[PDB]
Order: sequence, then structure tokens, then C-alpha cells
Amino acid sequence: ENIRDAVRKFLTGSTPYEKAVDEFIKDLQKSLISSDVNVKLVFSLTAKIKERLNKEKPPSVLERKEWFISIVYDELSKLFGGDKEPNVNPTKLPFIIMLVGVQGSGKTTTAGKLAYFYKKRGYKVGLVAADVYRPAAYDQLLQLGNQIGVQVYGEPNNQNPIEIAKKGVDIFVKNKMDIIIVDTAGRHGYGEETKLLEEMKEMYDVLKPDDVILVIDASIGQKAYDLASRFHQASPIGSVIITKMDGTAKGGGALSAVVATGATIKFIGTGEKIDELETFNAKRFVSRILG
Ligand SMILES: Nc1nc2c(ncn2[C@@H]2O[C@H](COP(=O)(O)OP(=O)(O)O)[C@@H](O)[C@H]2O)c(=O)[nH]1
Repeated sequence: ENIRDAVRKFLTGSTPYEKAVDEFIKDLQKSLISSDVNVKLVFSLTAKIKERLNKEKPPSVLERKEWFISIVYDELSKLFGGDKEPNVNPTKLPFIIMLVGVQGSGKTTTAGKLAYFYKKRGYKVGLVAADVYRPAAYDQLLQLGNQIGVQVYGEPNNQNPIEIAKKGVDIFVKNKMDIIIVDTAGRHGYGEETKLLEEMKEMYDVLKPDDVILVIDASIGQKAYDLASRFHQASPIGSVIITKMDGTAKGGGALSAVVATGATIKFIGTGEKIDELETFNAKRFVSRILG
């Protein structure tokens, strides 16, 4: 968002177009690089911009400055996810959504937010606490459920996440929930991403969820590429939610990195409150950062 005031500087006029453009371009590069966006993506973005500038003459009836900003808007939009806005509604009821992610990525919180998101859309939602590796997670999700009138199945003394998840899903299915959101986890520690993907697959093979969602903490910046890519390869149907887009400068890096894998981002988390979840739209994200 540091570019917001930079874009303002460019638009309000000051210096002749060509000099002002070049100055904006370098400022853009500085901001993106500072947001941990991958260097190749930054330079490729700039080159495509010049290529558009140096090939698309704006009609005379339009302000050059305005036109240049539109192109930047367009190209930034592609960097952060394109124009296709994902479908987040169930394809059938009941609809089982499975959440996976490393420790601390905001999974439990995101489970709560997703429940709220769907409840506001008129769905009956059930939450399943199947994270057996962090003990306090059941109670944490329970408090989230209590906050929004959504029931939470859990078994605090059971160390088999698959048995819990399966029983949780079965009980919500029998009681006719529309949407069932399972909060899962793999083992912490060495090879956390390997343990995560193996545990995800075992759970997937038993639940047969309709939707698998990797939860990624934005604070890891462009390092999100590795897990998003391994997840995308292991689960071509899977999508991503990026959390804490409000608690770091590296959110740009995370978002662009995930996008570069070809994985779909369905929602972003924008804070600690249970209502702070939005469907992801790249153009809307760019408007906010452009001003
Ligand atoms: N600022 C911000 N904080 C978040 C967001 N999502 C989660 N958190 C915080 O991240 C911490 C861990 O979240 P949690 O759901 O417990 O992660 P988990 O360990 O993967 O289940 C908590 O302190 C949350 O308040 C978000 O979108 N924005």
C-alpha cells in the first residue's frame, strides 16, 4: 500500500510523462521487491508494461497519465491472480471441506471464519475438530463455534485424527448439515511439509471431501511457493487460503508466489476477527493497493 501515495504522485501531475513514468516504474519495482515478490516476476511485470506502453498508443481523447495507470492496474492484476474469480459455493449438499496447513498458519481461525462465511450465506454448517497434534485446538475451535452458533464435533482424548474426522463428518451428515468443515493437521517438526502431505492424503482417502484447502500464512512471503507447489501437484483440485494479509509486508510475495504455481486462491484472511474473510479477487486486491 506504499504505492498508493506513489500513484497519487504520478496522477496529480508534476513532470513530463516519460520521466514520471520511469520514476513510477522504479518505485513500483522497489515496493514489489520490498513485499518479497520474486525478482523474475517483478522484472517480467515491468517488461510487459513497457511492451504495452511502447505498443499501445492511448487515444488522444484520453489522459496519458490515466492510461498508464490502467495498464499498471491490468498487469498487476495478472501478477496477483488473473480475472477468473473462483467458485466457492458447494456443488451438492452435504459439502465436505477439508483444511490442511502447517502449525500456526491460521487453520483453526480460518475454519471458524469459513463457517461464518457460509452461515451468512444461509447454509447450515458443522465444524469438526480433528487437529490432534495441538491439544488446545479443539477448545479454540469450540469457542469460535460458540461465538457464531455453529456446532463443533471433537474428541479431546482421542489421538486418532482420522477416526475423529470420520465420526464428525458422519454425525453432521446424519443431522443434515449443508456444509461440513474439517480442521485437520499433520505432525509438527522435521519434514512438516512431507508429513503434512502424507497425512492429508490418508485423510483424503478416508473422508473423500469435496474440497481441500491449504491454509498459508502470508508472513512467509514468496517462500509460500514450495508448499503451494507441492500441494498443487499432490492435490490438483485443491485450493488455497492465504491468512494474515494484514499482518505483514510479505503478503504480496505470498500471493504472487502461490499464483505462480497455478494454484487457485479462493479466500484471503484479513485479520483476527471471525468475520474477516473475503472471497479472493485479484482486481479488487489491486484497487486497494493502488488506491
Ligand atoms: N492478523 C491476523 N491474524 C490471524 C489471521 N488468521 C489467524 N490469525 C492469528 O494467528 C494465530 C494462530 O491462528 P490459528 O488458527 O490458531 O492457527 P493454527 O495453529 O494453524 O490452527 C492466532 O493468534 C490468530 O489470532 C488473520 O487473517 N490475520
